[PDB]
Amino acid sequence: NAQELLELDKWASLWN
Amino acid sequence: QIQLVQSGPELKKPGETVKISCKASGYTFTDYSVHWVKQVPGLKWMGWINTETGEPTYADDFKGRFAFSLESSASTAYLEIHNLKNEDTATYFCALGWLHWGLGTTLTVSSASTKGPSVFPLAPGGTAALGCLVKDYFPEPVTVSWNSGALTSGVHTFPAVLQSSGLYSLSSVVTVPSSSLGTQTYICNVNHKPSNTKVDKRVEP
Amino acid sequence: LDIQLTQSPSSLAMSGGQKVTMRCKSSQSLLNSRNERNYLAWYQQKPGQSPKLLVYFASIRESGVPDRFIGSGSGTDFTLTISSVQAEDLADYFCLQHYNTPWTFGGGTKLEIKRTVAAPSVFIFPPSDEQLKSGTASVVCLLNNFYPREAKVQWKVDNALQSGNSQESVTEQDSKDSTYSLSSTLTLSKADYEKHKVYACEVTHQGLSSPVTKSFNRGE
Ligand code: NA
Repeated sequence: NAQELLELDKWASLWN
Repeated sequence: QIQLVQSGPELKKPGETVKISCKASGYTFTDYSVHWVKQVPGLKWMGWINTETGEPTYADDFKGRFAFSLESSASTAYLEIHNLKNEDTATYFCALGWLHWGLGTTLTVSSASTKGPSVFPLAPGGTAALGCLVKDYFPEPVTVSWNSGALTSGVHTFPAVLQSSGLYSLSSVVTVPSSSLGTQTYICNVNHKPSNTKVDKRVEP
Repeated sequence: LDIQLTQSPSSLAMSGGQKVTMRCKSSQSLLNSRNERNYLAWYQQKPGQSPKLLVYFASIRESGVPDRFIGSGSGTDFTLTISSVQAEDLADYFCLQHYNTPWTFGGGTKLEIKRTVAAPSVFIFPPSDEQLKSGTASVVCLLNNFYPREAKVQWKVDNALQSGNSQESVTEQDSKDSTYSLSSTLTLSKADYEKHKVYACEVTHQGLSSPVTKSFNRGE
């Protein structure tokens, strides 16, 4: 869902 | 939950090395990059370190004298600056990408060692100005009050400047009625803890 | 090529309750086609503090941040709006693009309190006799309680322009009257000081109909 997708994108953008 | 704890203020002489630590908590340290940013009273991105491999990447302006490292088991990132120069004087921040900034670490590069201030009078329509010039001390900070805190209205204590000499100076001033000059004492109270200097300077016409 | 970010306005004088708008323009699109997020964040920074995230992915308010803060825009043009600005919002604000390295910051917007124009009260201070013993002379020019911040302070020595050897410091905006104060300090060797008779600082400011000069003659 939208909430889960936002968390995914958020943290993926901070990856090594 | 997320925290980045940086080491305290640093005072260094030209040519020295400084090592600044950034201790991370509240998330998996090795999953997300740590970035470093320099701020001189705007912001400049210095680069990032890969917290999994330890590989650093430096911005163009930070390529020779700068080193990022890790102590991964302690969830800690380090910034080293070698061959320090006056232009390195700044606040340095670690950051968990764009999400969270550390509290920052200040760095002052100066040839100076601890030194107490000299305090000189700034001697005085119906408004007079008077003050104290607090000159040639190291390091920050000094505190200044007037009449032991009893005089606060109209007081301006300027931020210190790091002079060409590598020593700080500032002025503290106050405006008062011209007619108070004969009926009242004005004394500036200057404290510089690192040198145990405490001076109360009476300022007269 | 490095992504450039242009932030405007560099300064904004506000009144409590007003709508405040600031903008960020990038030289390249910050939109990631793979996830349709814009890689731009907005921060607030108060004096002596670290930056605090306000909005991320351009338009997503950070949890805990008051709803008066709103981000918008896409591609190359972004804005941060404060819908009903508060005294506690006085701070610097800046944008950050993290689309590609090197990450780049806008030049910032500094929020201040607006007030009526106020001319500075100007005072000049000779070096003390005590200091002169040291072999150095500091001459200080004080501009007291003025608004706006913009001011021109010109030193003159024996009636000639002296543009070197001086430094300016400014106070934070006053909590009671919203003015600034400024010092300009001229540093000379005792020898250079005693070679001249007249010392003057001439101040130009929007609040003054013509520049004011405060001066002294050595020996008066
Ligand atoms: Na420092």
